[PDB]
Amino acid sequence: QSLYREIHQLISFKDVLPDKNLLPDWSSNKNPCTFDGVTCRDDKVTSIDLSSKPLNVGFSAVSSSLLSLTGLESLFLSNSHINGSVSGFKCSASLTSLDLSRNSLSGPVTTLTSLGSCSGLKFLNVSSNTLDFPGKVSGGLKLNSLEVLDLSANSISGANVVGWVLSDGCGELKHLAISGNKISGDVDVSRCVNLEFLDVSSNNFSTGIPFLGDCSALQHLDISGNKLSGDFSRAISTCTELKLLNISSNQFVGPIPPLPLKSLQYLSLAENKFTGEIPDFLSGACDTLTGLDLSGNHFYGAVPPFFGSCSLLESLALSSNNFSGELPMDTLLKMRGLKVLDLSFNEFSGELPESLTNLSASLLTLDLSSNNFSGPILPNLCQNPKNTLQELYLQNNGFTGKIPPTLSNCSELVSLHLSFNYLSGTIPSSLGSLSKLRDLKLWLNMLEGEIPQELMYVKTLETLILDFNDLTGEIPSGLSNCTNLNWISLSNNRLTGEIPKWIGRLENLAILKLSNNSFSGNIPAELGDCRSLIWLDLNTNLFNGTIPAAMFKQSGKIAANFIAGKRYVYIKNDGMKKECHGAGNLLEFQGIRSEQLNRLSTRNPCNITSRVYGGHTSPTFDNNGSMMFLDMSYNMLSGYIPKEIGSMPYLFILNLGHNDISGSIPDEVGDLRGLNILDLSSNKLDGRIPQAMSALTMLTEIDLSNNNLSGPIPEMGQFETFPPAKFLNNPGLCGYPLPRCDP
Ligand SMILES: *[C@@H]1O[C@H](CO)[C@@H](O[C@@H]2O[C@H](CO)[C@@H](O[C@@H]3O[C@H](CO[C@H]4O[C@H](CO[C@H]5O[C@H](CO)[C@@H](O)[C@H](O)[C@@H]5O)[C@@H](O)[C@H](O[C@H]5O[C@H](CO)[C@@H](O)[C@H](O)[C@@H]5O)[C@@H]4O)[C@@H](O)[C@H](O[C@H]4O[C@H](CO)[C@@H](O)[C@H](O)[C@@H]4O)[C@@H]3O)[C@H](O)[C@H]2NC(C)=O)[C@H](O)[C@H]1NC(C)=O
Ligand SMILES: *[C@@H]1O[C@H](CO)[C@@H](O[C@@H]2O[C@H](CO)[C@@H](O[C@@H]3O[C@H](CO)[C@@H](O)[C@H](O[C@H]4O[C@H](CO[C@H]5O[C@H](CO)[C@@H](O)[C@H](O)[C@@H]5O)[C@@H](O)[C@H](O)[C@@H]4O)[C@@H]3O)[C@H](O)[C@H]2NC(C)=O)[C@H](O)[C@H]1NC(C)=O
Ligand SMILES: *[C@@H]1O[C@H](CO)[C@@H](O[C@@H]2O[C@H](CO)[C@@H](O[C@@H]3O[C@H](CO)[C@@H](O)[C@H](O[C@H]4O[C@H](CO)[C@@H](O)[C@H](O)[C@@H]4O)[C@@H]3O)[C@H](O)[C@H]2NC(C)=O)[C@H](O)[C@H]1NC(C)=O
Ligand SMILES: *[C@@H]1O[C@H](CO[C@@H]2O[C@@H](C)[C@@H](O)[C@@H](O)[C@@H]2O)[C@@H](O[C@@H]2O[C@H](CO)[C@@H](O)[C@H](O)[C@H]2NC(C)=O)[C@H](O)[C@H]1NC(C)=O
Ligand SMILES: CC[C@@H](C(C)C)[C@@H](O)[C@H](O)[C@@H](C)[C@H]1CC[C@H]2[C@@H]3COC(=O)[C@@H]4C[C@H](O)[C@H](O)C[C@]4(C)[C@H]3CC[C@]12C
Ligand SMILES: *[C@@H]1O[C@H](CO)[C@@H](O[C@@H]2O[C@H](CO)[C@@H](O)[C@H](O)[C@H]2NC(C)=O)[C@H](O)[C@H]1NC(C)=O
Ligand SMILES: *[C@@H]1O[C@H](CO)[C@@H](O[C@@H]2O[C@H](CO)[C@@H](O)[C@H](O)[C@H]2NC(C)=O)[C@H](O)[C@H]1NC(C)=O
Ligand SMILES: *[C@@H]1O[C@H](CO)[C@@H](O[C@@H]2O[C@H](CO)[C@@H](O)[C@H](O)[C@H]2NC(C)=O)[C@H](O)[C@H]1NC(C)=O
Ligand SMILES: *[C@@H]1O[C@H](CO)[C@@H](O)[C@H](O)[C@H]1NC(C)=O
Ligand SMILES: *[C@@H]1O[C@H](CO)[C@@H](O)[C@H](O)[C@H]1NC(C)=O
Ligand SMILES: *[C@@H]1O[C@H](CO)[C@@H](O)[C@H](O)[C@H]1NC(C)=O
Ligand code: NA
Repeated sequence: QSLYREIHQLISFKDVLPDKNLLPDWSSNKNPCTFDGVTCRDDKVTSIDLSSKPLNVGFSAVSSSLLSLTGLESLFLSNSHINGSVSGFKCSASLTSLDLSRNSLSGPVTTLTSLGSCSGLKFLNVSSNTLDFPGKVSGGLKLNSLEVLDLSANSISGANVVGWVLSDGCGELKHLAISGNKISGDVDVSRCVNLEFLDVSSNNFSTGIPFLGDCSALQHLDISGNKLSGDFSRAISTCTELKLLNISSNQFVGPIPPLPLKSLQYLSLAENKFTGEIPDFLSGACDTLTGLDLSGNHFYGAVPPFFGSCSLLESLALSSNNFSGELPMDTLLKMRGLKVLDLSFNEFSGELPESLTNLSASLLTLDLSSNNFSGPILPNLCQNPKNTLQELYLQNNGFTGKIPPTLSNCSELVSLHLSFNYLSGTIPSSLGSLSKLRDLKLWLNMLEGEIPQELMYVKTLETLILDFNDLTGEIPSGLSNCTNLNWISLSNNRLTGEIPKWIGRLENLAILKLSNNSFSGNIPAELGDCRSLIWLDLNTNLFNGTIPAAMFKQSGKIAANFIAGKRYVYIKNDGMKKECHGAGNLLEFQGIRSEQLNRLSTRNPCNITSRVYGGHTSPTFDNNGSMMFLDMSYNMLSGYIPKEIGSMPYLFILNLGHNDISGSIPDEVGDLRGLNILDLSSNKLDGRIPQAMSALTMLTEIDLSNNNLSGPIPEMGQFETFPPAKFLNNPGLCGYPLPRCDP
């Protein structure tokens, strides 16, 4: 109250910070109403917001200094590096909202009961902390005066945790979120008659569907990301106010049951096992439906035409089912509000009706990937002015013809995916006018010609995927201006020339795959200036000279974060004929079926069956890392391997096989702790196998055959694991698994 007490409480909080300089304008002889982070009314402090400031202090400092302020109405400390746990404290009765999200609060969730000191508390957000529920679930939260409680993203593992929260009553509760825990058991919110928002998603619920009682107030129901399979239809039948219903990522089955459609705006049944065709009774929702997600089920049939009246539908996700027929334009154009259209991974056939060019001017995302669409790409597409299309996903179809340069009109285009098709012609230089294009993916086509240098104008280019084409020429110098590139893969073309030394300017460059081309010259030492390079595949080319030791200078300082989250497939080498080269083909694979990897048989000499790994890219570190994959096999590299080769603790494959490398294996190779595969076969390596290699503990595969090696095999680590074949054609070589070292 009194200004003297206000200032001293606040400054005592500042004086406890490890870095007092985080609150620079907080001074012991100014009015706190002038402080950054402070809100005042009539010269009295009412709210404090130090969110996203690394205060690095325990909750004891908060409760004793800030939460004791008389008249403080709200305290926001989201992502402030608060740790410790909530304990008893004297709480101003004016405090109504407390945001302690995204901190390091620990202890059992029963600690939050001590927040009952706050007689006026109505909003509590302790999400993204480490509260848990050890031992028995008993007692109660005893915060029944709350209107909004968010316990999401904690470490709460237990059954009937929800009952524990609401045990003491929930008449006042309007918004409950406990998502992202490991909670199970029953959800009984029938006594919470003013509950409008319920999010129990991403938990461990596998038994009863939540019981909603009269469901008088519920507008938002999210039970997705569990293992539910019960009769949710009966559970929500009385939910006349339900605006959002998310039951996706569960174990539900059967046809689409009855649903409350009066107020329904968002409906997701995605990632379940629902069957049948889209029922007609869903037309009742078209007065209000703004988003529909039926993706990832066993639906079939055409798109019912009642969807024509769904004029408010902004997103229509039907992907990964078995819908067939031609592109139902008769219905799509009536969807005046449609902004996202996802029919991917279906069996929609036919050519692209001309009327499709109209949707370009309203859609933001047109996803038709993985279907039976034939014919060419509409040249008249995007010819409608002020087009708004941002994502065009047509990959894995049967499109023929050329890439229409008119796609340059789609000025708002950020991602372009024409891969896995039969497109001929060249890459039009007009694509360089896409000032916002980030993803350009055109791999597995029949594109001839050179790469357009007009891409130097695309300063936002992030990925550049052009594998399996007939491209000739060199790497255009203009791409140096594409400094945001994090993925460039040009393999299986007929490219020539060298790797430009400006490759080291691309600090975001993480993956660089150039295999099965005719690149020449030495390895640029500037590849060591790449702060993000983690995947380097140069196999089957004409590189010569020696390996520069400088390319491994960024080891221990590599960052790999922008590259994470990208769908890929890794096709392990068949290990059969000498035709298949390299460890494996890392291939971009967004919106493509692995079943259609048979198309690679006409372009890749490898056996694909039982050798295709997939998923989303996930580097083994966030910072202070190194290179992960290094394959320069099938070239003409000479000289000796530099000792710096062993400075990559995250390298799990190293293939230098089929070259002209001389000298001995550096003992530093034994520092490659993470090495899974080590191929050095078909070279001129001489000397003994360094004993330090017996320290490699994760080698699932080695091959030192066809060299000039001699002496005993380390035979102290994993070398006995391997069959003789991996050591044959080394005359002087001996020791198990080879014949014993004799005179
Ligand atoms: C109906 O219910 C369903 C199911 O419950 C629900 O679907 C979930 O929706 C949420 C929110 O949309 C999803 O969670 C988010 O997923 C994001 C994607 O994570 C991937 O990509 C990350 C990189 O993102 C960047 O790059 C990618 C690729 O270049 C690009 O697409 C992105 O736009 C972006 O630029 C990547 O880091 C991540 O990998 C890490 O995380 C995953 C776990 O998610 C882990 O498995 C990996 O090992 C790795 O650690 C992954 O590949 C992601 O952006 C996002 O995270 C941000 O937001 C959260 C808060 O939402 C913050 O906590 C976080 O700090 C980030 O800011 C978040 O995780 C979720 O995956 C969906 N679940 C399913 C099953 O689909 C619907 O939304 C509901 N619908 C409604 C309510 O209408
Ligand atoms: C660098 O790129 C060029 C292309 O630019 C690659 O050369 C291509 O290689 C293709 C695959 O070898 C080849 O197509 C094949 O052609 C023959 C007839 O000529 C067909 O029989 C093949 O399809 C049929 O047979 C294969 C047989 O099995 C495959 O896998 C096993 C694995 O050991 C091998 O024995 C065999 O070599 C096959 O690869 C079946 O898988 C098929 O389903 C089908 O029944 C192929 O279509 C192209 O003609 C050829 N291109 C050129 C320009 O000559 C080149 O190999 C590549 N090099 C690399 C990556 O190192
Ligand atoms: C309790 O605190 C947590 C932690 O702050 C809080 O969760 C956070 O909520 C915000 C807001 O919803 C999330 O950020 C959103 O993320 C999604 C996906 O990227 C977007 O839809 C949102 O965009 C909105 O904001 C943009 C910027 O203004 C707008 O351009 C856009 O139109 C949208 O309005 C938004 O960025 C954030 O990710 C979470 N954080 C975590 C860690 O989950 C939670 O809401 C709080 N609980 C309560 C009950 O208030
Ligand atoms: C790496 O190769 C380049 C390109 O030339 C190839 O390799 C040569 C050794 C020879 O076999 C050529 O027919 C190949 O096309 C080399 O540049 C060549 O340098 C050599 C040696 O002085 C010379 O005879 C050629 O004329 C050069 N070619 C050109 C186009 O200027 C380069 O020197 C090779 N690097 C090493 C370390 O040998
Ligand atoms: C590719 C995308 C990555 C990004 C980060 C670039 C990342 O997302 C991946 O997870 C990557 C690091 C995976 C996919 C394929 C896996 C292969 C499988 O094939 C084998 O069998 C190999 C031989 C042997 O079995 C060995 O033990 C396992 C081997 C080497 C693994 C290694 C790890 C993977 C490479
Ligand atoms: C998710 O729920 C399942 C099922 O309730 C849990 O598995 C049970 O674990 C207990 C404790 O060990 C066992 O007594 C049961 O036999 C298990 N049941 C089954 C069907 O396996 C599982 O542990 C939960 N997971 C988490 C992360 O909480
Ligand atoms: C998915 O749909 C396809 C396409 O309809 C089904 O395969 C057959 O398709 C032909 C038309 O080309 C129909 O005459 C047949 O009746 C379809 N078969 C059956 C059994 O319905 C395919 O079976 C469907 N299922 C899956 C899992 O893809
Ligand atoms: C690719 O590998 C698969 C196995 O992953 C091979 O499958 C063989 O199939 C033939 C008949 O076509 C059988 O005689 C073999 O016994 C199978 N081998 C297995 C299952 O290991 C397939 O032949 C390989 N393809 C090529 C071209 O070599
Ligand atoms: C909170 O973080 C500080 C700063 O690292 C640390 O010294 C302290 O031990 C932490 N407190 C608890 C209770 O873990
Ligand atoms: C459509 O392509 C799928 C594979 O993506 C195939 O199973 C199906 O038979 C094809 N349909 C027609 C009519 O060609
Ligand atoms: C390309 O980068 C060079 C300098 O490396 C610069 O002179 C040139 O103007 C850049 N191009 C564009 C279009 O900005
Ligand atoms: Na081109």
